[PDB]
Amino acid sequence: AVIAIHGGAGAISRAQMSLQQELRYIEALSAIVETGQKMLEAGESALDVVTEAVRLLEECPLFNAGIGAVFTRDETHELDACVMDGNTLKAGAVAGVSHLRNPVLAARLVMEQSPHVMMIGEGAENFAFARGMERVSPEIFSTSLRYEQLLAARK
Amino acid sequence: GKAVIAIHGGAGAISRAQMSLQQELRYIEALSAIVETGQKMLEAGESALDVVTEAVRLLEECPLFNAGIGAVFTRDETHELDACVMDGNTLKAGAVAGVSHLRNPVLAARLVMEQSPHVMMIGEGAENFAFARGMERVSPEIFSTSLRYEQLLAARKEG
Amino acid sequence: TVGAVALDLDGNLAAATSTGGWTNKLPGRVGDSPLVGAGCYANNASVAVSCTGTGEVFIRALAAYDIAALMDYGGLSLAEACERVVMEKLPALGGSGGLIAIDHEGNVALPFNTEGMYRAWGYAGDTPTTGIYR
Amino acid sequence: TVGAVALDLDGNLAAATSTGGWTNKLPGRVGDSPLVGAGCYANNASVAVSCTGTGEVFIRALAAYDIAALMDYGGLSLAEACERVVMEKLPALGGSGGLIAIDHEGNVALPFNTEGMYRAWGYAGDTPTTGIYRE
Ligand SMILES: [Cl-]
Ligand SMILES: [Cl-]
Ligand SMILES: [Cl-]
Ligand code: NA
Ligand code: NA
Ligand code: NA
Repeated sequence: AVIAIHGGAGAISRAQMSLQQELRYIEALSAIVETGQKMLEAGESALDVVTEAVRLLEECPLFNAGIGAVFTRDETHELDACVMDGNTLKAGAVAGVSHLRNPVLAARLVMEQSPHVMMIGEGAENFAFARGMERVSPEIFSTSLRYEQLLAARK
Repeated sequence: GKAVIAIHGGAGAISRAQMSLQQELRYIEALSAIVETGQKMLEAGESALDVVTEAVRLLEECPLFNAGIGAVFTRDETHELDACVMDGNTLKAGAVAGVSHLRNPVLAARLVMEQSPHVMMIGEGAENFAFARGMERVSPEIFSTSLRYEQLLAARKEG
Repeated sequence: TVGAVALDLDGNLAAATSTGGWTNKLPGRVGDSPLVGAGCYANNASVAVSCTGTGEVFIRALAAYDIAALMDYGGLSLAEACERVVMEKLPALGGSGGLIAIDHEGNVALPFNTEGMYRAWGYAGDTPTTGIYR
Repeated sequence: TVGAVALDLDGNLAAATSTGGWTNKLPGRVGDSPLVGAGCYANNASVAVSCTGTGEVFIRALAAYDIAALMDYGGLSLAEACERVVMEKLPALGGSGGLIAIDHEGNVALPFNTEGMYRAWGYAGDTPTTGIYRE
């Protein structure tokens, strides 16, 4: 049994980033992969392990998912997620959601509690709310780091 | 190989017991007219991309088929339309999902392909992209047919 | 759902698919039609595919791409790949429907596992073939 | 873009992908993350994959499923399939990024063609490995 996680690929340079900066990511990746390992060691399902790892990567403001989402042009957040179960080949996905704290739990909800793979926008949100998922303000995702990166990217 | 086109108008529980020949020929005539348009374009040297775009545009226009005009009704007695197009030459694609204010989703899908760095756009974002590139805004009512409204009513209870 | 696939005189393949989804659908549900590799795929190296059927299964099966990958990597003919996906793999996952496909050699297939599929095809400069039933 | 893949003690594979998209994104644009076979795929019989990179290229190349099909139909190993997709096919379409994959035999791969990819893996009852930059 084994887990692998990622928090995104791209133009990470060393000349820009300090070691303390780098260690925050290393420590964050460490804690999440370790949580996953311990769940697998305890006999939790692959589905529950990838759901929890991605939920933790969402909660972590260092990673561009859930809390710490990048800003759109209009300075809000639009989040997307997918989950697939290799056992059943079932999958669930949401795209363009702003009012769900944890898109991967919404995606899992589409998988388990709908005959659909994919829901978008307010249909996805209302679907989740009708099953007791909390409505949040997209303000909860906003971070100074990602705002600063929006202003930088505009240049 | 010889230039060739295929089209479909959807797969489902269609049985001979359900239709007259005259009712069948309405569907046959529509498919024939659209495939003939594609064949003539291929024979004149037009691109496979331009042929499938026009064929699907005609299938959208045709009220007999569940795309564009003649779209099935949602629970909420409106219309939500989706389309994709892919070019096997460049492997570019374009796609729109969940649009209600575009007459011809395949043309909006083709706009995403050709006039954006993205493959997929949804809902109002897809619509506004299409409007900013000069595509016309329409009422979703334009898609509504008695035939499909009756199917909506037979499929549910009233209350 | 509607679609078209074509091969042109320059040897290019293309595919397009368009839908209004399904009667009484709740808002914001997305099937296979707008999804590359599910309801629509084209590659000059293999095949152009446009699907119609249970959207959830055609997505889970990557029906359109699976045809291409069976031909390109698996070396299956168009006929064999269509048989495999439409008559074996999709029904095994609870999916009913079909697809239209043209390969880079101008072979044509219109497989479906349902009672009918509104369909037509023709070679440039030839009389078209139309069908509904099996 | 963040993601996870896992093989449990029962031999189940699972994959999950989640994203905020990209900085300065126009409204209603969708990349590979929420799209089965593009940004996320799992099958007990082949692989679990989660992707991260230039969405339009991961969609056009069906990156996640392409790993499974190259292995299943092309007879490629996980390592060979990952090299083919990430280091050849994605750049051929102008596409940057990476992915994480586990096959049904417990092979793990974290290919990327970029300067970095935040990543980690570990087998159950082993020390985890983490990385940011290349080799
Ligand atoms: Cl890079
Ligand atoms: Cl230090
Ligand atoms: Cl490193
Ligand atoms: Na986060
Ligand atoms: Na809102
Ligand atoms: Na129509």
